[PDB]
Amino acid sequence: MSHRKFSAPRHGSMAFYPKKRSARHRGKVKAFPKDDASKPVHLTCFIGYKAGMTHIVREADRPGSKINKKEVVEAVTVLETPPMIVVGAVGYIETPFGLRALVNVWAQHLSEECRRRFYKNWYKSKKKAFTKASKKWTDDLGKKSIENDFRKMLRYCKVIRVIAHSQIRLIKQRQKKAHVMEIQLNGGSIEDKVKWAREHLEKPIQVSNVFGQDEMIDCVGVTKGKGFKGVTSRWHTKKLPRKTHKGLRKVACIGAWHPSRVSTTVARAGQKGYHHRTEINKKIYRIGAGIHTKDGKVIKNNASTEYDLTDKSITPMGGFPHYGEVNNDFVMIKGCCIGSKKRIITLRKSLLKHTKRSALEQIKLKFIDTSSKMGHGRFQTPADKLAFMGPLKKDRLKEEAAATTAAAAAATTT
RNA sequence: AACGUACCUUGAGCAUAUAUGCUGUGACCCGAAAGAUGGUGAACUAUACUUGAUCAGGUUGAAGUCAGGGGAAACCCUGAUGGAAGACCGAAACAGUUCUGACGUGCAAAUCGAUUGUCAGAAUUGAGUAUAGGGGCGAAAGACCAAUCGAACCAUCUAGUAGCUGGUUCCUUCCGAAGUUUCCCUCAGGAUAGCUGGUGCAUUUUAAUAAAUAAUCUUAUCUGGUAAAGCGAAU
RNA sequence: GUUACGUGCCCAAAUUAACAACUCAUGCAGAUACCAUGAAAGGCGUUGGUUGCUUAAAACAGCAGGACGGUGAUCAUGGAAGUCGAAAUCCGCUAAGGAGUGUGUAACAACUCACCUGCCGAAGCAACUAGCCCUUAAAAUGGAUGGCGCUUAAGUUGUAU
RNA sequence: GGUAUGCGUAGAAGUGUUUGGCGUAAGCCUGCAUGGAGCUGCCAUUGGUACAGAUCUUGGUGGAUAGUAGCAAAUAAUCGAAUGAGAGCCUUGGAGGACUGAAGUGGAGAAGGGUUUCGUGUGAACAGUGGUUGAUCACGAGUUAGUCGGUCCUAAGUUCAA
RNA sequence: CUAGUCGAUAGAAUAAUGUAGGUAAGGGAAGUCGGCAAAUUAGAUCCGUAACUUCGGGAUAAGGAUUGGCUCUGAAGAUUG
RNA sequence: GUCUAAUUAAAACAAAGCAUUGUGAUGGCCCUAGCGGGUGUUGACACAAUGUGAUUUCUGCCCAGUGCUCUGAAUGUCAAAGUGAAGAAAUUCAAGUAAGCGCGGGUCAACGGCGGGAGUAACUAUGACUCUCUUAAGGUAGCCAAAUGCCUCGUCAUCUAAUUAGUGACGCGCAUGAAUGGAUUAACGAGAUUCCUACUGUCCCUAUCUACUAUCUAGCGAAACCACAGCCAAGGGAACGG
RNA sequence: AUCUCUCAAAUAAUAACGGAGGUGUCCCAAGGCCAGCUCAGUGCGGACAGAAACCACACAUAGAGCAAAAGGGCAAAUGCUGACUUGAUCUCGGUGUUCAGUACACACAGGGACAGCAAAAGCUCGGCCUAUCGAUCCUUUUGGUUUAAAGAGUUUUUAACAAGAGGUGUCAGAAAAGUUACCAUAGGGAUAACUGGCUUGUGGCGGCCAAGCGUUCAUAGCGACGUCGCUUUUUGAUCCUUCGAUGUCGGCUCUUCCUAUCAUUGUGAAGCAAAAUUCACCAAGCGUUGGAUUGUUCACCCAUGCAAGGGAACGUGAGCUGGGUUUAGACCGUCGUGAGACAGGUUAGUUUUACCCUACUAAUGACAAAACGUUGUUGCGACAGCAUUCCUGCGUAGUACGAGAGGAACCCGCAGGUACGGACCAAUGGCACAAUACUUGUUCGAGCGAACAGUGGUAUGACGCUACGUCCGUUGGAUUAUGCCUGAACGCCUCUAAGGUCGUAUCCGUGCUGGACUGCAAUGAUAAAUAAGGGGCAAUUUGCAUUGUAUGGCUUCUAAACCAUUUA
RNA sequence: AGCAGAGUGGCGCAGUGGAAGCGUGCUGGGCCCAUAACUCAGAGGUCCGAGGAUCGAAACCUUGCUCUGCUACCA
RNA sequence: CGGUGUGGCCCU
Repeated sequence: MSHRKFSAPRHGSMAFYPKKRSARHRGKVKAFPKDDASKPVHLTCFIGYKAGMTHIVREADRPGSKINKKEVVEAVTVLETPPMIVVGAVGYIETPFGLRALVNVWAQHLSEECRRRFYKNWYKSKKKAFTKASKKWTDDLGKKSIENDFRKMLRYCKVIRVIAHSQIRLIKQRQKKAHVMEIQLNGGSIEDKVKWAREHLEKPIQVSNVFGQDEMIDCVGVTKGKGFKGVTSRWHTKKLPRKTHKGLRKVACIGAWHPSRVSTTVARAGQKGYHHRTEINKKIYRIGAGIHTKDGKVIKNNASTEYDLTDKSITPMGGFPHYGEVNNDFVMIKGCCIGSKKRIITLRKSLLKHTKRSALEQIKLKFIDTSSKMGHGRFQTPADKLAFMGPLKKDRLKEEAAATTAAAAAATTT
């Protein structure tokens, strides 16, 4: 009569949770797969934006399952991302109190749309950074500054990370400012990274050398937030019965009598969502590269794989809702990328040692549903729309007056 | 000459001032449920009376009457016409049920909002008039009698009593207890001795510039059945 | 100026120009009377003992030889013949071989013990008694020698100054 | 009541005090600053005599808040013009949206109110917000009868000639 | 419509919980003290009506069908015959 | 139809009906400090006082205890005045001696009552029976684990996937019962007690949307309450601290 | 009130609703006192003669009697018997134990008298001593032959003094029946129901020795007869705190901790073949349910489960609920004559305030402080939290194994699934752009609307938001339980005596979420104006002025060593 | 826990210190054509157990055993 | 004019 009498779950796993609105809007990488050699000598992570979910058809190559050699429709998430710019390289050393940051010099030519993370009122600004520090590539520079410090990366340093832009200007968004992110090189024999990084300043980096077909990846970013929701939903605690003046929808018993306190674990009224989140080992499906300028028009293999062969793009008709003009190159990953609309989402490499079968299975995909989401799928492409539907008293049928006036245009000159 | 005496055995009281108590009225202080003598109000409400007044539209067909039809008579038989009953569902009139929902420092010293019952009579009601504080009145609950009802309401005899609780106001110096026996319709209190404090007063070669005492051991002398024993004594 | 509790340190005073031994703890080893704990019963855990034996005619441990017949006389036939269990009952043999020690051996047997001697040659062994540790000994908020802590002690004991 | 040829508008009582001091202590003495008319010391007496308290009486005043609680029922107000020191109102008048629905938030009667009805004029409390108008004040007027009605008659009943 | 009112502190603002008005795919009392808040039913015509009855009921039993708008015919009267 | 107005609307109340009870006027019931009033503008088919409760259907036995009246045959009590005797007298007794209570009946639709013991049937079990005990007379006709049976979560079918319940029937019934009223009851309930039919966010389990609040801002602006007061553990304590 | 025996620790005194009891009487002899004469028993006896009578004789230290309870005394008595008599008398005052050294009462020694027995001396002022009992007011006798009646007689009455008696057993003395669930008050923890608290007969709870059982076999598992021990869930105990109020029983929601462990991980035991199951050590990490009646904890079902364990601040009413219970209505059965109780049954009933301060979820943040600025961006982790879970099938195979029957769902791999956990929305489910189409009622004269019915009702309905859908949820390092490793003091062995190792959902760490609220790291910018200033470079070149430190020139120092795994 | 108590012939009861009391059964005969009824006759008692006191106890006393009554709390 | 019940089952 005084001990629970039906033991049960609790709700809301107290590990994650002092559950506050995060200390960072960026994607804090939190860690990297440690220091491995004969491994991805190149980068550890990448900078991605979120722009919707687009419905992939495929099948797997399982052992004797119940869908084995039988085709399915599993959801995908587009974490679109343009290439980035590397402009500096930070070295590190080791204390018994932590991993102290020692040396980085930035490259001499920052991007103007990445010269904004340092200011805050840029319309008011006189645009005076980097004035002083960038002219350190104009002096003697090596006997005093750079090869001194590069030797300090050579002699002293062990863990080198490099810094990275996010070329936001190639996605038309209402944000219009960069996102500086650290990225760690992960080879061995540190001077090979110094030879790597000193040639990788002021150069672009696209996802091709960073990622490929059928890799695992981790979606470290912010979540969509909510705001101050309640007590009944904010950890999924049940309804008290109907009769409750003082609440159909609150949590009853907060402590016992003794001791004379209130713990932090009790179901409390506390801010919902907008935490930091990451779940790990999300599986890549498709990488593509579809802007322009290869021979002529390029947009192909995005709306298609080799069983539909119809080009248009991974764009919907009228684009992803609240997000959607995928101009750039992009990746295609799995069920629920985290974070709301238009986000900033970081993606570091995986950490487990996969003996699970359902990580390594290489398969193509079969069909990308290129429909809207602002409606429902009744067609596929607006190019295909004139196959079913014929004349339409609109631009389909208004253009016959634009034809007789074009016929009157030759009658105008003659 | 035996014994009782508040008795004289050469006198000591009064007159007041002071201080401490004990006692009698306001009896250190305020305090209670109630008892009394007088007047008081039916202006909600119990309630009869008088005289006024109002309470929509709707379904169910009571006697009585009405020919058609059967049959020997008694007459049985559908059809209507007829609008009666403390009859029904419902509205302003009223009531107040379940939600135990809305405020519970209200809209309020009892109301609002959903819901539910009667609704042509034991009905509903404006005015006039009766009924009175240990009684009026009560289709009966000790309901109601002016926000009070197992006795109101307002001034007194009323600073009514309390073994029962609260507070019982300036400083230092000196001294420093009780919680026990008895008695008592006492067992939460009082008297009673006990302890304490005060007031001096008589005096020691134990009081004034011992050969006399009162308290602890000795010395000596009586005093008890508890340990320890004791069952090869009683019981 | 100096004392009836106590000095590693918060704590004022010794980690004493005072030591002899004590006690190893794997989930509270213990720590200053009342006082805020621990019993019944063990220990090839240790350290002190009392009483028994036995050994230099060399013991223990340790590896060598024998181990039955008179007699299957006999008790026991689910076997008794040495042997589930035996009334009995000696001896012969011999340094040492017993109507017998034997694996829930039903017969004969097989068979090693006891025993004596080889072998090694200074201590060994039986119960007994009682210091600490040791098992005992299980509570709900997480925290108690009073905390920090200690271990040829700051510890449980007798004590010097 | 006796007393000190007692100080007192050339500042007497209390009130403050970072002036100074006496007692073991209660308490005084003292300097300055208010203040404006009366006061204390010795010794005899003495009364309704000193307060932290009484769920103490009365009168200010806190924190919470002096800006939190909450002013959430009755469909719901709106631009433009005034005027005004200043207008979401009310204060109007111009539009024009919706309510009250004739068992009304409409027009006039009873009991009770008692000058509220009306014009004129307005500053502050009054109208749990404002305020130029108000059921507040200021200041003026305002209710006409033979027929409307009290008046007569009597009803239950006041017990009301001796 | 007729009469009269905007009089209930205001411009703003999409948090909980509460305050009242709701719908929610499956099953449908398991829920909880309990079928209580809440849902279906609701008007009228046409049938169709069970046991028990004091033969007045129970009776709206239950159990059902039917029900717009628009275009028409059929019927129920009065005066002068 | 009525009531607890402000927590009890119902199983309390209220009937209609039915059997009683006093009274023929000098009256019965009754207010009355006293004089005169109410019942009563009246008169047993009227008044007064009751217990019940439509009706349908039957009113079980008992007058001991007290309540009660009596056309009540009454030496056993019994008061003053008044009458007798003694006594100088206050006083002492005598003869007396009415109503009451006791005494004699009548009565329960007046309160309230309405037992156990052994034995006993060609199995057992029983008890149709037989004996005895004792009372004012022994619970009768019907009901029932009833709204009322401690033992209780009774014993038995059924409703149920599985039911301390609700129905049925069974009677040793702690303490069932005939107007302190018994047993059936048709019509209605803001009545309780359970299983179907319909059913729906009651729930499995929350999903969301509109109405004004908070909230935030401009005016407005208080109240209870408060030793000063706020970081917990273990130990002490007046024994669950700040 | 009152009496004894102890309780009482050797004077006395004395406790509780401690133990054993007793008393409200009884006796003209059971009194007073002289006289004779000794019983309890038991032996041998004796017509009828035993347990039977009555006589006789011995032993008779009291083993009896003494009115009564129990103690004490008691031997030519204090008993048996006998004689004879009223001292169970009048009187005066003191003294004993009750204690205040009171009163009553009861005993005791006198002085005086009058006697009574005995020859005398003596003995006697009631029972052999510890009980065998009462104060005023009056009523009332007995009384001197007594005074008073207030002017004086006489006579009767009352009145008084003195001894008793009628009487007060709640025993120092009122005359005395009930209940209030309509109840109103002074108060009390001096005194309970509830919550805590020490205690544990009660019960859950283990230990030990083995009488036996277990076919044999005491000890696999068991363990009787008896032996001794912890917990606080109840069950009483007790009265320590709150009576000027601690809102007291259940379920719901909900954090938590707890081992005496149900089942899951790692073993070991067996009468452990296997399957199955039992024992026992370590182990709190997730798990321990959906329902019928009841108001429940338990109880008992039905079912899932390859499987359903106990417990904590009476957890919790400013979170509810109010079904019981513990007010006011109301019926019933008995018990009381009744108003009226019923740890028995029915039904009906207001369940209140938070804005205070910490506590806690989320919200922003300052002067200052500091190996220093105003302000960036990008970093590090001390630090605190810590969550994934267990089943299932198919292989493994009818294989091993087992005589077979049965059966390793063995190790692992594969597929899946449960619960929570973290999230998103493409599709599908929900809710509605109250946008739009059909639409009733009324006004807008008629034709558009959605004009208004506080959202008219209806159907579809995109953004979102959401669950019923979706995608996900992991790896390092020690080391208990344990097996072994080598090895002696203990010549042998031997898992320890020190030593190297195999190992768990446990615990620690990565892994994931907040971060000395404002700790920390490098790193960017560094001003108005460029007339004039501002700000650095400055630790400085340049004086005045101040602090600090070696204070008598030095109570300075110096920042360069003692392995480079590890040892009395 | 006081207390109302009771326990007697096979069974039922009556019995207040001098007795073993009544009735029904049970037992025998007569009566009967045979069984019942009828008639005569006989038989039937640690008086619940252990004690108390005494001239004697079923009764008087308390004490235990059996058994109702009868309401009360809560090692 | 007083009372008076009962007779195990089957035998040309």
